[PDB]
Amino acid sequence: DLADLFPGFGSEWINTSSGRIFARVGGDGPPLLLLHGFPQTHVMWHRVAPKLAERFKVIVADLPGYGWSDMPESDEQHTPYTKRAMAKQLIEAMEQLGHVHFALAGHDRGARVSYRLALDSPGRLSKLAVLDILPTYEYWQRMNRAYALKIYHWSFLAQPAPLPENLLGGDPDFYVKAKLASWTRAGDLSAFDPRAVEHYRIAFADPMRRHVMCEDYRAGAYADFEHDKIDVEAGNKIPVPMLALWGASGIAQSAATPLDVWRKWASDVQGAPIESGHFLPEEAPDQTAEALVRFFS
Amino acid sequence: DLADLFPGFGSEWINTSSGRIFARVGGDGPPLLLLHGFPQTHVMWHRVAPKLAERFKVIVADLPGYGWSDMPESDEQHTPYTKRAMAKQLIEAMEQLGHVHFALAGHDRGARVSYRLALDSPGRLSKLAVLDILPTYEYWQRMNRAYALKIYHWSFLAQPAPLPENLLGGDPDFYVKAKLASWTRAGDLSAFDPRAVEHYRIAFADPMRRHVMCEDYRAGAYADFEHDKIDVEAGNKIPVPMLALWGASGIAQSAATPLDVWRKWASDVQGAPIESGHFLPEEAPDQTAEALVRFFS
Repeated sequence: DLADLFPGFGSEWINTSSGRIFARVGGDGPPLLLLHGFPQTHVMWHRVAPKLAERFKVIVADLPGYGWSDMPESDEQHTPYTKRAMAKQLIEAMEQLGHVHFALAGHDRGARVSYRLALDSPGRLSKLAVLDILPTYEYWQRMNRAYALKIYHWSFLAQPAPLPENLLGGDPDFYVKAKLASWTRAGDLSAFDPRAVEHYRIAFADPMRRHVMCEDYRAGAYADFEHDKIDVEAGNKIPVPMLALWGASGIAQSAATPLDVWRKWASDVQGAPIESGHFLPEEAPDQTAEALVRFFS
Repeated sequence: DLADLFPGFGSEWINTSSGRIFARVGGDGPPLLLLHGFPQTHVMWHRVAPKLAERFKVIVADLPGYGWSDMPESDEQHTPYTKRAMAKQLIEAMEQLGHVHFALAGHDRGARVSYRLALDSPGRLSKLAVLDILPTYEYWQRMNRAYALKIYHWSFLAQPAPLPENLLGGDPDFYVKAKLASWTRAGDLSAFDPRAVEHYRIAFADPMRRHVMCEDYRAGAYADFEHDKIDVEAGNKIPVPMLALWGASGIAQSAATPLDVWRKWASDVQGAPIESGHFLPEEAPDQTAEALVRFFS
């Protein structure tokens, strides 16, 4: 079966109006919500969450539609898998636990939920950390030949259904393992705990979960972009103190200098590179956990 | 099984130093070479070639690596599937037939071979017609969010092997049929002869054929782009009289105004939209054949 990678952490099924959020919960102290991205689940935090649980109440959540969270039915505008909708759902989930003001760190898609949360509902966040992303608007505005080859999956997974679903279903194991490996510094799976890979692979083997991931990327090409575009053309900046962390060999540093971009989006931003590919908490767990503890405390 | 869609045409296997080129040959008069694109074969010309064969010797050729033409071995730079190499191979094939000066019409990938032929060896062409393309450099230069989504397959099929090969293997029948239908005005397969669709489906069923198509798009992302860049920078223009046809709902018209672009690339170019999606000779065979006859006469 699937391994428990958070020894001592509790498990919670949090009801919301859009379905249940699964989370592991551990620690004590100020609340800290950790959000994963694609093609992973909450267990990507398993190397950094124990160190964070020494100082914080750490809630490690599967995104709406991911992992063991429920999958709301999507619609023609991919509404439940827009980051605006996901942020609202997670705000609800945290309200169910009594957390109306919390710290938040996200990676990949979860970092896109995080900064959208901070634009829409800044009063909910004490501090924000985003790992190896630039805003969705910035990726699309920088989509030239070199970047279109590098993050082809942004345009491939956003193709109308069922085109990417039908291609992904012939050999799902190949695709999830290809994405994990190709975005690491070494280019293989050595940075990952093999028990964590099994979580990712099992989640990706469900065709409904794969459809959700495509809906996430469809939202990323359309409504998420439009939502971002409104803010940046209006000069709306994130007022929450924030940390932008990126991998020297990761995705965000390709096609832009991350700190200069985030300073356009956030009034109070600090940044640091980490020698790592895209998967900061697994490739560089110690370095990531130390940056996060220092920033949040 | 596979129908003969060219009543009265002979079937020739033309030997070159890179492998055999398969061609249907009919008519008499000045030689006219017709080149197909992706994901099709020579049979895409089956509704227009008989009307052209009333006034020309019409040679309907499978591109190197496509259809029934031989598949040369590729290499690290995808050399045999660069449009420069494909043009040299087709010049060799025409020489085997005694044709050193000929008319040329190409569609999709075949139109890219054609305009590269016109730039490299303009002395070989009397007149050139390209159907529903802009130069490869122009597509990559106009790469933005909108175009990345519309021609996602330019970045997807160019990913390093075996990523697109594996995914296309997930459902090849769906993918070739999805590509045919989605680029038509109607949005389904009703514009195609079902017997022609069988030709495209059978060719796409061969994994080695699908690999060649990926090598073509890899060339399109790298060497083909660099070859085009040299010409723009040196200001090299096509000196051959050219006709540019495009679909009102086709690919070229979304990127930019196609005649305006081609005038930057050609000193003598006429142009016209056809009421059509991407597949002009099948969606609009009368308008396409009429425009080609008038131009080539």
